[PDB]
Amino acid sequence: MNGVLIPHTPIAVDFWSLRRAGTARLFFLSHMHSDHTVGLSSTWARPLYCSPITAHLLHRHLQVSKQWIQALEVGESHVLPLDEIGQETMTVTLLDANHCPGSVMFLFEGYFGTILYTGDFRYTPSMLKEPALTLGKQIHTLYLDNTNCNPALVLPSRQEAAHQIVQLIRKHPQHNIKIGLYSLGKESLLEQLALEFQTWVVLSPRRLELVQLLGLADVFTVEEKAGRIHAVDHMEICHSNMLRWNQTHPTIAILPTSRKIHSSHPDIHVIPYSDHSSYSELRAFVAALKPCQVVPIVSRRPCGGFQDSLSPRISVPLIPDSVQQYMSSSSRKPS
Amino acid sequence: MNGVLIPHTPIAVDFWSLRRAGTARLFFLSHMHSDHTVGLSSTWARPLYCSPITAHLLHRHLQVSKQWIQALEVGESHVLPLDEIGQETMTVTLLDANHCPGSVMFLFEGYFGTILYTGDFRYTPSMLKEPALTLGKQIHTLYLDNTNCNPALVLPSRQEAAHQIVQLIRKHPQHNIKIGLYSLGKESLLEQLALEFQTWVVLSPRRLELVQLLGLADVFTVEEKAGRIHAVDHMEICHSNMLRWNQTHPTIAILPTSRKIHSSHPDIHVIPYSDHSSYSELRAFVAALKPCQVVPIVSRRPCGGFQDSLSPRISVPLIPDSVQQYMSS
Ligand SMILES: Nc1ncnc2c1ncn2[C@H]1C[C@H](O)[C@@H](COP(=O)(O)O)O1
Ligand SMILES: Nc1ncnc2c1ncn2[C@H]1C[C@H](O)[C@@H](COP(=O)(O)O)O1
Ligand SMILES: Nc1ncnc2c1ncn2[C@H]1C[C@H](O)[C@@H](COP(=O)(O)O)O1
Ligand SMILES: Nc1ncnc2c1ncn2[C@H]1C[C@H](O)[C@@H](COP(=O)(O)O)O1
Ligand SMILES: [Fe+3]
Ligand SMILES: [Fe+3]
Ligand code: NI
Ligand code: NI
Repeated sequence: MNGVLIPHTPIAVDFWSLRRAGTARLFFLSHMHSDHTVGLSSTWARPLYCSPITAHLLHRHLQVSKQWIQALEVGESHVLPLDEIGQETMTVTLLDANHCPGSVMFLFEGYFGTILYTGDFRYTPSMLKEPALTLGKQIHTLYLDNTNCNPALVLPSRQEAAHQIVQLIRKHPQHNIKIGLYSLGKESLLEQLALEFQTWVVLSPRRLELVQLLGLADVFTVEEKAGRIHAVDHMEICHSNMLRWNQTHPTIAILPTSRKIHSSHPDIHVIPYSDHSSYSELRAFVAALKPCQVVPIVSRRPCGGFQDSLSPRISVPLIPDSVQQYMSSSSRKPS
Repeated sequence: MNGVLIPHTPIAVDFWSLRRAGTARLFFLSHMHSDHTVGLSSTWARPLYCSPITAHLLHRHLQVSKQWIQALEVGESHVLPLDEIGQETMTVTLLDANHCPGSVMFLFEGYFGTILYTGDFRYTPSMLKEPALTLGKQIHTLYLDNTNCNPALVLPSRQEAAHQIVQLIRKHPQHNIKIGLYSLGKESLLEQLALEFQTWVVLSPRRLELVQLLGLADVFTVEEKAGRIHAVDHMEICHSNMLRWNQTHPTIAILPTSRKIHSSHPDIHVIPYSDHSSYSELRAFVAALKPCQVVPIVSRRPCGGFQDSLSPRISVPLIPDSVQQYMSS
């Protein structure tokens, strides 16, 4: 459950348990992976803000009512009220997180200072050239995707990992290729492979719907056996299924992931393609931004190595009177 | 972030992100409020021009190296180079902006024409008696503080608003008076209040340091409880602190500001003392200056109502060749 209640503010990100969101009033959704939507369902009855692709997927697959889903266009600043009359406001800018379709970071600006919240993301130098991040503003808290914050874990770039996958498939001209994925993500990798090997990617109807939003080449189909590359759920890649698949057609299987996965069959390949920043990329990202502090988004994973990258700490800003009133609840008063 | 890159020139004002300032070479700081120093810290390593009081404050609180700070005396014309071959120059005159300690307007003159850049300012008729503005020169672009440029927002003069505050404090002789302020500014109001009520103003050590530069009466102290008027950060004025303060001493709180703030406690008062020209003041200012063009400095806020006061436009002046080489990236 990798979401956050931002302290001293009415802001929640990827956090949907109202029982525990005592003072939260403004709700944000970075992307549609299940660990960022725990407790989010058709019963949701509060305004939430997200990217247009996330807004489409959220209504489509979790049946949150459209009236509560406020799509904000990525890369445009938006003013949002922090009290009942918009006396106090903040600016939020969504920025591409380069993690999966719809994934964004949130730059929050208001009485509380400047907060960058990465959500899940994969850093690239182009990120630091975003206009919203090139104005010299000091970031006070950086909420960081620390999924791969392990100095022992080295990863190639996505481009290099994709190259390794191309090299491997070239050695298997007569093989079907199972690509084991999560429900959302890596569609751009599927497109690169379909173009390289002049073949169709076979997908489920749910993933074909999503691909329509992405502006990718016309290389995807639901038609069974229409091409050599088959997008499958990552859990389907196992020894037992290799033995079933091979009764119809020679098959190899690829798990593009940073996770450490023992290969149980000679034709199952684990290749460290990743949609999260590597440790070295996190170090570059934080050293460039020099925030006053770093707070991990992923509670169960390590976060460290940025002590010498921080700017001098700043005192906790006072909450404006009007926002205090907005965050209050009659349930926390007597009578 | 209310700074500007003046187009067709190497001039920047209150604009410090170098990566955006590829062709800017002359940097100016109108005053030390944080929305005018976004990106300016001890990493700054270019010449920087400002008023003497701004220079003292910039080094003290942002740790810009003295070697980069070029204080220019207010009200004096200064010739500044626009290249590195001793050819093209401009003249800059700093004029009192009447906004806060150290605040200035910049009159720029050169190949680009005559540009008046107000920064933040509060207009007064004395402003127009400035010798630099009484020579009949035609201002081509007036960069204007449009914070309060709303025909519906009517404001008293600072003197009238101060009088309202005096009237309020007279009703509570047994009370401490919290005055919620920004980090810089309104020290003259604190002085007037201490003299009116024959008491001391309790300040932070930082603000006491600044007061030493202003030539104000010996009415300020950092000694706790040493007087009835307490300068506090404006964010501290809130319902919760009224309940805390009154457990020690009866307390009134005053927010001197033009912002529309709802009072959450009977004894919190918002009084429209402002350090920004009102709309009616902006109109008299522009109407007296008749610039070719008015460009707002506060892009997040509305600006208009001046087309009746503009002079006929002029074509974009040519950049001299030597200055292009200076600006080259
Ligand atoms: N702690 C945990 N438990 C179970 N399933 C999880 C967990 N974290 C992520 N996931 C699943 C959910 C997503 O569909 C997929 C990609 O998550 P990503 O975070 O982008 O790598 O991984
Ligand atoms: N041992 C283990 N158990 C459960 N989840 C794990 C484990 N190791 C990594 N992960 C998760 C972490 C990320 O959510 C995903 C890798 O993201 P990717 O884009 O695939 O690199 O796999
Ligand atoms: N857009 C914005 N965001 C956050 N804080 C701001 C902003 N504008 C001004 N300020 C703060 C900064 C100054 O210290 C104070 C007086 O600004 P003055 O411009 O003289 O009225 O108000
Ligand atoms: N709605 C709103 N939100 C945030 N800031 C605002 C708003 N309205 C005005 N202001 C700011 C603008 C100036 O910085 C300050 C007034 O300057 P002073 O000298 O205090 O009159 O208050
Ligand atoms: Fe996640
Ligand atoms: Fe300002
Ligand atoms: Ni994710
Ligand atoms: Ni100001």
